[PDB]
Amino acid sequence: GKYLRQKRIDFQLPYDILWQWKHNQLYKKPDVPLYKKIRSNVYVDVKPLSGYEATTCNCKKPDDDTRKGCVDDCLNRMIFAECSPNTCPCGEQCCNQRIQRHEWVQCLERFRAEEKGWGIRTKEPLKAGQFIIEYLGEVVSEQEFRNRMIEQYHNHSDHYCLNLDSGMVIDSYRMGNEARFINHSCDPNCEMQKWSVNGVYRIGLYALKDMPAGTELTYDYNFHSFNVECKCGFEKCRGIIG
Amino acid sequence: EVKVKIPEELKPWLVDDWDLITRQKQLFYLPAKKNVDSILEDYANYKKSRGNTDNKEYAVNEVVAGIKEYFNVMLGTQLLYKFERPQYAEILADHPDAPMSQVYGAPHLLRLFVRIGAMLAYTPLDEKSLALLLNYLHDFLKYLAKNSATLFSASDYEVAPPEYHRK
Ligand SMILES: C[S@@+](CC[C@H](N)C(=O)[O-])C[C@H]1O[C@@H](n2cnc3c(N)ncnc32)[C@H](O)[C@@H]1O
Ligand SMILES: [Zn+2]
Ligand SMILES: [Zn+2]
Ligand SMILES: [Zn+2]
Repeated sequence: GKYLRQKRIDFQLPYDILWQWKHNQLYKKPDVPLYKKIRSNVYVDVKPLSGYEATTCNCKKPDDDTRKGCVDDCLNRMIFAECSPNTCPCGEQCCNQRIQRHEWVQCLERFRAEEKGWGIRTKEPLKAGQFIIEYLGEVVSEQEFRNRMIEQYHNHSDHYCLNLDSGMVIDSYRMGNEARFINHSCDPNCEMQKWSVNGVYRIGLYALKDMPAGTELTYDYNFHSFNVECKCGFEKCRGIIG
Repeated sequence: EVKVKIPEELKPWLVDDWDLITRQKQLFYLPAKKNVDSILEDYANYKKSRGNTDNKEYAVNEVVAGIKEYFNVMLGTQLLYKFERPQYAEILADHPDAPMSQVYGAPHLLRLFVRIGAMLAYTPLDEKSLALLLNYLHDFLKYLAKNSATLFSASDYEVAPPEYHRK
């Protein structure tokens, strides 16, 4: 043919370039960290069930269709659950469905940190309490993460993992999202909150304060139960992460 | 029976491009500050001033025409990531009578040379200049690799706006 109706094939780089990058056998290693990007958590052998579900929050849908509902006055927000879209009385004006609606802040820029390797910044200002991005990875058990840590993962110096309370770990060594590049600060500007979305536990990043564009996203590693093995710059710096 | 060899000096930029599009959710500044048309004209001008005076220029212009045609026929269907499809639809809507060689720039031109070998060896749009393009592409790629620094950069990429993810 010449003269042929092409069929949409999504672009993906060829096998050789991928194999050369993964094995550091090209003209120069690109400043690109090897991790697989996922859209949602991958339950390896455990599902992080929250233990409970949502309800109908009695929140009164505002007369003005643009005012947000369930804004810090909601029952589900008091139990860290996201409103079900077909039971929330606020309907389509519900603010308490940010995670399941995939309402990220799409102003995130990766960069090379000064003494931390990788880091993330925001190219737009962010009001306080705003939802940033979900921390994605492989939901593994305690034993499976110990397996991966002792016999598979070598770069323990920068652990790409977050912990869940029930002994489960969100391992972002192999698979995850950009949130694996968010480093630590003793005086953080963000916070990791655990929410019950459709009865499953999810972890989201939220703004602890107002911040202008260009600031680096940081959260406290001590306030989240994992560092079983620092140069942040704060005045009351804890010396080492712990 | 045709496979295009991408220079070793260009594969790291393809890795960077994949990382910027699929994993950092960035977009190339469309329309390009220097489009495929101007890049092809720069290559033509760089090929004119050499040893063989005037006895190679016809084939050079014909190869430029073939490259532009294959880019314009393969861009929207084979040279696009899944994340760039809303941008492609917006470009098609705003500029209907504008071939892709006027909109896109160096990275998509490079992406052409990783899948053109399928169409050259099985569905060639022109069998009268097929053998000439096969002769010249492994030198056009060398030109691109020599100018990689000025052609390919992360400065032409921007973080996608939040309304783009809603598409
Ligand atoms: C999940 S990684 C975050 C991204 C990481 N900085 C990178 O380059 O990929 C956490 C690691 O970052 C490093 N890190 C975090 N805060 C740091 C700081 N204030 N100074 C130096 N390194 C830091 C620590 O080594 C920690 O193990
Ligand atoms: Zn509510
Ligand atoms: Zn609600
Ligand atoms: Zn510190």
